Amino acid sequence: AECSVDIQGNDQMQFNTNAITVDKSCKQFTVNLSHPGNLPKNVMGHNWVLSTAADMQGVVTDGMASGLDKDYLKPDDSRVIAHTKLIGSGEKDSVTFDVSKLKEGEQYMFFCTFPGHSALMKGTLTLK
Ligand SMILES: [Cu+2]
Ligand SMILES: [Cu+2]
Repeated sequence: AECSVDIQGNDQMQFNTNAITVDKSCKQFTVNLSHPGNLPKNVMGHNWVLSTAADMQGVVTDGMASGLDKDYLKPDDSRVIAHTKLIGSGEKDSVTFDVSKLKEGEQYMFFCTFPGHSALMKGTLTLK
């Protein structure tokens, strides 16, 4: 029972991971994000943000409007279950969250909120 995952975000707006499965036995779950690209976060910044598939659009829409200084997230957005900070080339970050915030059945989606990235930088997350 692996309660963690390592993910990368490159210069071609791609996550090296497309689907995450969170085992029910896990009390917590950790995501380790890295950036193997060459570009800084102001132009190729990446974060790993988690929400229900149904809230993704709103989170992305509102986050992109909040600007860089706010890490492309609406301050105190209740639709955000968990998230890493926005990173650039050479940087990294990790996030751990309570698995009790997830439920069976329901589809979750991880994505980057940097302007336009969510088109390709997204994946699925499920509690199974
Ligand atoms: Cu990004
Ligand atoms: Cu439980």
